Amino acid sequence: EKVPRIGQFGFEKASEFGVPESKRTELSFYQLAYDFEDYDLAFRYTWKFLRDAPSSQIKAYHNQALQADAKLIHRKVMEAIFDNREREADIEGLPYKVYPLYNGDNMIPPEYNGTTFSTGHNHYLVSGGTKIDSADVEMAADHIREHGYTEENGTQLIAFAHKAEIQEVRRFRFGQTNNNSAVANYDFVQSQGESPLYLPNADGLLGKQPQSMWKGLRVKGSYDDVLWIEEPTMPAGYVLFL
Amino acid sequence: NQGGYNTAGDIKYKTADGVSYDSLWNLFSNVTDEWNKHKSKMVQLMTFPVTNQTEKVPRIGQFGFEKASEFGVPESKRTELSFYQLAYDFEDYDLAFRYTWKFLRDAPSSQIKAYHNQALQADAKLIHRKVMEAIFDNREREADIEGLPYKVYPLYNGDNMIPPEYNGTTFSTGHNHYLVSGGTKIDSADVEMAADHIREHGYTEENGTQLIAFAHKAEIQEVRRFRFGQTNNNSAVANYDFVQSQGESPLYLPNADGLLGKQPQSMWKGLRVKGSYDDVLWIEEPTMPAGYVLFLATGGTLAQQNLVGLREHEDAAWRGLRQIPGNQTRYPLIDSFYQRSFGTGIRQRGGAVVLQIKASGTYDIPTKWTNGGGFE
Amino acid sequence: AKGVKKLPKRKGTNPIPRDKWNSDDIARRQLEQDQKLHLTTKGPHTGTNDSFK
Repeated sequence: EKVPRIGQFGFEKASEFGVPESKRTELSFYQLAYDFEDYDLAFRYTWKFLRDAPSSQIKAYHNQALQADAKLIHRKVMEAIFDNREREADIEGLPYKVYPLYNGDNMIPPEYNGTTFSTGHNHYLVSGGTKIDSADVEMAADHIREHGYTEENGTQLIAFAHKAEIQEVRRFRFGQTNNNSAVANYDFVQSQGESPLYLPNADGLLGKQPQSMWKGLRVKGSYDDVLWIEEPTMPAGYVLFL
Repeated sequence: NQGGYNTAGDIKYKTADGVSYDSLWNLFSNVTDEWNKHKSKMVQLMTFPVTNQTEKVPRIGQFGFEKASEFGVPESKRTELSFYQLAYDFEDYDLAFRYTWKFLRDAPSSQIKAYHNQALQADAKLIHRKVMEAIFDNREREADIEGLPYKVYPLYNGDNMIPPEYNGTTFSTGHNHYLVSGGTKIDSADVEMAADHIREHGYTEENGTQLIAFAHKAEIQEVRRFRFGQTNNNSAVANYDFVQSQGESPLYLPNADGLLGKQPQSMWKGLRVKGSYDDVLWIEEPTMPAGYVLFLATGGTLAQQNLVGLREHEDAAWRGLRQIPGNQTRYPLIDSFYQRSFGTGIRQRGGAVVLQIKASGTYDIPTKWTNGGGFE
Repeated sequence: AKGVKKLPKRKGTNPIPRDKWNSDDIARRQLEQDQKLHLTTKGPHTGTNDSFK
């Protein structure tokens, strides 16, 4: 991980008889680990089946094994993000701890621009309301941006969400009330490829228009500076900010 | 700070989980802090190299005619010369590294290079502090030059020195440029007072000078709200508009459709300008303490050289940061020294103003720039 | 010429205003230097783990 910076020196006012006081510093560092596991499938047949069955069925079973692999790797990546529990792993016979996002545990995030975090820092957030609102979206994006990761540092934030939450977010308009009595501080700007929309006011939309696609995925629009992506794999009640 | 001799046992491994202690120290072997680059920029735009260890400002009196007569002869007229002397201070500064013989046997080479590099950072920090407290410390100093005791000055500070007369304006004793606002937040009234305290001494836009204000962002967040004829903080009414710099977002412009004149520049000497109130460019200064603003005249006829003189030594063998071989050697103990010598004073005592935002009482020197203690 | 400049006005979509500052640019430039303070390692494959969290 990022090596913490050394201490800095300072001079002393000189004398014609004496000698100055001595200076020193020290270093520190750390590392993180990753899990590993084995998975396997079987294909058992009888001698009559391989005599009589069409070759197309065997080739279909092989093509389906390659698709069973794609489903496995996808699940295991997504539960690395969405399962908020720390895992033990053994590597070369020694134990290690492997991590989710910050989960209310005893890691302290490093200080950034003079803001210092506590133990108990968390990134698995509950909205406190039956429908998403702009205060939830602004809270969540700021929980990322307090660690660095800001638009001035050249990042893009992305939100991956289900249709049931995107259809709330695209109704956010500046100074208007949303769900849960929140008031939006920005407005949702459609991507250039969406269905046409009348601009509501001569006082035009508070946001830049997103391009059609990010990373080969189609973008719905943007609220704050985060891009919103309709993600069919996403479960209903959840948003991933990245 | 950690202090003392470097010992075996301050060394803690050759390697840990396969990484080497020499590679860790090699990261820091040649770093430079962006704050120490900024501090070096501020010194470079706020100082000049002293060639003349003292300065004189002479003046003479004046006389007029009287009515003639067909018989008499006039009363005689006479005048006398007078002057003030200014001087620049000088001081010596020192630092050590000390080692045990067995520390030097076992320690990674990169740790010594990292210590050397941090001594260059400490030198840049020292020069910056000593330049800023020349402006902010508000008190007069002595300086012996050729064993004659000269006198070293801050800005005008309520002393018996009288500013030169300008445009028929005659100043008293007790002229002061360490101003207190008389209110918890900055007024347009305070800004207008502070800029006019400079411009009465020359340092006008007529003379081609540009005033700058360096401030902590919390004061700029008030000054950017000032609009002509509108009330602001302590019941003051603004006599001018704060006009955004050319590079700022249009979303911050007020409810107006035209500008009479032009917007101020985006960049000044590589610093970023927020805008101007009056003709003063407002610059957010990363180093400024919170409750303070520095107003500075620059360019034109009268401010053609920077505010603070740096007096380095007369002999090139004693200029710059130097390493001295130390006087413990080989065994059992080893040491070496870094030595820097210079000092600071102001010639243009009217070329800047310091304004402190506080409710009542006398000016306070910022703790970080009080001359009586600290070297960073 | 006329002494008046017409101010720009809000277009149909207009970017979120964010204040530029000199202190934020120092912090931005420092962080892209701090991003060099990493070493490659032999990973967990060392028969010791005491540098791991």
